[PDB]
Amino acid sequence: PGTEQYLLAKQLAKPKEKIPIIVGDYGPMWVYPTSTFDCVVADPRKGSKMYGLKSYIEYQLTPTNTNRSVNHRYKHFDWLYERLLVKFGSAIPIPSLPDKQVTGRFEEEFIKMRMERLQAWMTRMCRHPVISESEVFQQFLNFRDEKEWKTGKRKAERDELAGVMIFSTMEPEAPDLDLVEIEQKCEAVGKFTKAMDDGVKELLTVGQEHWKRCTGPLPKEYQKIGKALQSLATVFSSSGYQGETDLNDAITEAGKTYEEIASLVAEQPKKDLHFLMECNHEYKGFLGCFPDIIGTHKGAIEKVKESDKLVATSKITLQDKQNMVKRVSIMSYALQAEMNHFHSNRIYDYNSVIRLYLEQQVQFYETIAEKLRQALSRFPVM
Amino acid sequence: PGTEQYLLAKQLAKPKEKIPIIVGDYGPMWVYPTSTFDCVVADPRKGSKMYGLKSYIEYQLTPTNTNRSVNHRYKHFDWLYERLLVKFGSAIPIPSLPDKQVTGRFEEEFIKMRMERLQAWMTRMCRHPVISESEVFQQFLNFRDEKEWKTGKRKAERDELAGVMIFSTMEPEAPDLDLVEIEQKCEAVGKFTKAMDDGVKELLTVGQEHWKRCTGPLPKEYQKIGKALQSLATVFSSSGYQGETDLNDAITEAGKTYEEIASLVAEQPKKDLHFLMECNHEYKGFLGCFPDIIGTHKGAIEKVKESDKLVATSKITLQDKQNMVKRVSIMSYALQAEMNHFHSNRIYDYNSVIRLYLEQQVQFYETIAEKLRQALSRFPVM
Repeated sequence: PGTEQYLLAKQLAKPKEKIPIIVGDYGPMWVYPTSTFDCVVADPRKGSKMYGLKSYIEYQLTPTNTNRSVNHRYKHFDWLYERLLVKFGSAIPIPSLPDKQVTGRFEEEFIKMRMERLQAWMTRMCRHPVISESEVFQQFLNFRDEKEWKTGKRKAERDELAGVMIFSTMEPEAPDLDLVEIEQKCEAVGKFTKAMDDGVKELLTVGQEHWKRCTGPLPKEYQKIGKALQSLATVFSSSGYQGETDLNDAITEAGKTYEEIASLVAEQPKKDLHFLMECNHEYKGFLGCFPDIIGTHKGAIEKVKESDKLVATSKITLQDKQNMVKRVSIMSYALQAEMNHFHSNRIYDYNSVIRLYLEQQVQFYETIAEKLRQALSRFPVM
Repeated sequence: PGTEQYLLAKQLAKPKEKIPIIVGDYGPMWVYPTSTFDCVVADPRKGSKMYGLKSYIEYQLTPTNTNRSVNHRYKHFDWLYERLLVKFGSAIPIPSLPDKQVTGRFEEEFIKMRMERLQAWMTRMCRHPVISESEVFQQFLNFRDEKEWKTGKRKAERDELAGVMIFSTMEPEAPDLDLVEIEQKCEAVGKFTKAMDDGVKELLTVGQEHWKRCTGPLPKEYQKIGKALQSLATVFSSSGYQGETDLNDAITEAGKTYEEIASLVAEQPKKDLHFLMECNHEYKGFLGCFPDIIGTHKGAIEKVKESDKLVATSKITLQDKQNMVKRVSIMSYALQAEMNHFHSNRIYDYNSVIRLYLEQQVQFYETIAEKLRQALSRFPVM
C-alpha cells in the first residue's frame, strides 16, 4: 500500500485524536467507554429535491445519548460508510452496507428490510469503542443546520489522518513487541479469519439452499397431499352408500389441515432462518475486510525487515530504524485490540441467533403437531 | 364374454353350493356368518425338493376356527389366487397378490414385507362372507395328507361352476328387478369405481413422491446443516480467545442434533406413510377388478335386450325369455351385495389408516421438537 509513509514519517504529527490501547488478562483491548450509547433508525420519512416524481426516502436517526433526532437519506449512509472505510479501513473492519437493489425504490417490503439492515449497521458502529467516538461518525449524528452538515462533510473529506496514518493516532499503554512476536500474531489472525470465512460461506449456502426448498417444492407437496385427500373424500361422498357421513368430513378437513401446513411451512424461514442468515452475512462482511488489514500489516512487517538493509546502505538512521519498530508495534496492538473486540462480540452474537433459531424451530414443530392432532380428533377411534 | 351360456342355460343345474342374498335397510347384502373367523400367517419355514441349493420358502397358515396349522409356499397362494379369480372373478373383486420381485428370494426384508402382504391378503378372504366359506378356499386351509391336498387341487381345477356360471349358485331372497332398475345400478357402480380409482391413483402418486423426498434430499439437507454447524464450532475452537469454551460445545451438539433429525426424518415413512400407501394399493387392486365385473354385467344386460328380438325371430321361447330376466336380476343383487360389502369395509379401512397416519405424524413432530428443545437448553440465555 504505502506503509513507507507511516513507518518513515520523519515528521511526527501533533494531533490529539484519542485512540488508546491498554492491556488486560485477555491481552490488548480498546478502552470501552463507561457511558455506553446506542441509536435508533426508523420512521421512513419522505423528503424532496425539485425533480418532480423523484423523492428519495429519508430515515430518522434518534441517538440515545441526547434524544435529539436527525434525518438521513440512504445516500448519506453510503457517504458515512466510505469515510469510515477510508479513515480506519486499514485497522478496523467496517460493516458492509446492503447492496443497491432491484429498482424497487418505493414500497413496504423494500424500506422495511433496508431499514432493518441500517438499524443493525448503526448499532454496530455505536457499539464500537473507536468508531462511535470519532468526529466523522459523531458529527454525522448530532448536527442542526442544513449547512452545519456541509461543513462537517467538508471537514471529513480533508482529514488526511486516514489509511495507514490512522495508527499515528494510537497510543499503546504497554511496552514494545519485537518483530518476531508481531509476525506471529499476524499469521494467527490471518489463519483464523480465512478459516471462519470459509466456514460461514458454507453455513450460508446450505441455509440459502434449505430456505429455497422450504418456500418452494416442500409446500407444494403438502399442498398436493391435502388436495389429494380432499378429492377422495369428494369421491366417497358420491358413493351413495347408506350409513356414512362422518368420515368424509374428517378426511376433507385433514386435507385442508395439510394445506395450512403448506402455508405455515412456506412462511417459516422469515421467522428464524432469516435471522441466522443475516447474522452470517454481517460476519462474512467483517471477514471480507481482513484481506486488506492483514495485507497491510504484512507489508508493514516486511518493510521493517529492510530496516537493517537500509541503515547499512546509509539510506536512513538508527533512530529512523528504531521508529519503524516502535511504530509497527502500535499496529500489532491495534490489530490484537480489534480481534479481541471481534471474538468478544462473535461469541455473543452466535450464541443469541442460534438460541433464537432453535426457539423458533421448536415452536414451529410444536405448532404443526397441534394442527395434526386436531384433524386427528375428528376420526372416531376404530 | 359368454353370458349367452348362463342366461340361456336351458338345462338348469342341481348344485347346492349356498350363496344367498337377503335384503336390508342398506339394501341387498350377503349373509355374514355369526361365527366369524380369521387366520394367521407367519414363521417363514424352509422346505426342500431335491434340487440342491433351491429351497423355496414356506409359510404357516394357522386358522383360528380350529387351531390346526398348515404350510404353504408362495406358489400355492398364487394357485389359490387363480382359482378364486376363475371361480368368482365375474362377481367378486379378488385381492391382488404382490408382484414377483427383484430376484431377492432369501433374506429378512423380502420375506417380511411379503409375509406382511400375505397376512393382509388372507385376512381379506377370511373376512369375505362368500369366499371364506367356499370349498376351494376352505380346503386350501384344512388338509392333512400330502395327497389329501392333491385331491383338492384336482377337484378345484375341474369345478365348472365358475365364470358367469357362479351366479347360478346364488339365491336372492327377494323379488325380480326390472331391466331398467338393473342397468341404472350398473352405471352407478361403474361411475363410482372409475372415480375412486382415479382418485386413489393420485393419493398414491403424491405419497410415493413425498416418500421419495423424505428418504433422500431432505435428510441430506439437515445433514449438511448439522455438519456446517459442527465445522464452524471447530473453527471457533481454534480462535485461541481467552474467555470462551461453553459455546463451541452447544454449537457442535446442535449440529449432531440435526444429523439425528436427518436420520429420524429419512426413517419415518416406514412408520406411517407406508401403511397409508399399502391401504391404497390394496384398494387400487379391488378397483382394477371392476372393469371385468362391470363389463360382464353390461354384456349381460345388453344380451337381455335382444330377448324380444329373439323370441320374435322364433329363436327362443317366452319361458326362455323370462328366464334371462329373472337370471340377470340375480346378477344385479349379487353386484349390489358386493358393493355394500365394499363400502362397508372401505369406510372402516380409511378411517383406521388415516387415524393411524396422523397419530404417527403427531408423535413425529413432537419428537423432533423435543430433540431441538434439548440442544437449545445448552446455550445460555443471552
